[PDB]
Amino acid sequence: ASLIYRQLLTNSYSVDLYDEIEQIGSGKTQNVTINPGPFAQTRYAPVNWDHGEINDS
Amino acid sequence: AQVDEDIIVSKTSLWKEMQYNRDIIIRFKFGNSIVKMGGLGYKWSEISY
Repeated sequence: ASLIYRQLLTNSYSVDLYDEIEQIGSGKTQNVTINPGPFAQTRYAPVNWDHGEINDS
Repeated sequence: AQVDEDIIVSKTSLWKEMQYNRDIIIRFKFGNSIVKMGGLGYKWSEISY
């Protein structure tokens, strides 16, 4: 019964087929690789509030 | 110059968009301007907001 190990080693190539099968079976996702470089947050502006355009006559 | 031209003043930055939903009490009083007319004092030239 020693030939079990010999047979498994010799026939091990079929695991490539098994890998292809499980690859086809598995669902897939992916990445949108993130950007670095938010090193400078930006404020709005120097903003001053005032009454609008008065309509004089 | 009569030509297009661009630069970039500062690199990218983060901005969140958010909702502020407050209640407000606006109170106000109108304004009236009244002015005479050169004369005896019977003609009013302007009575306007």
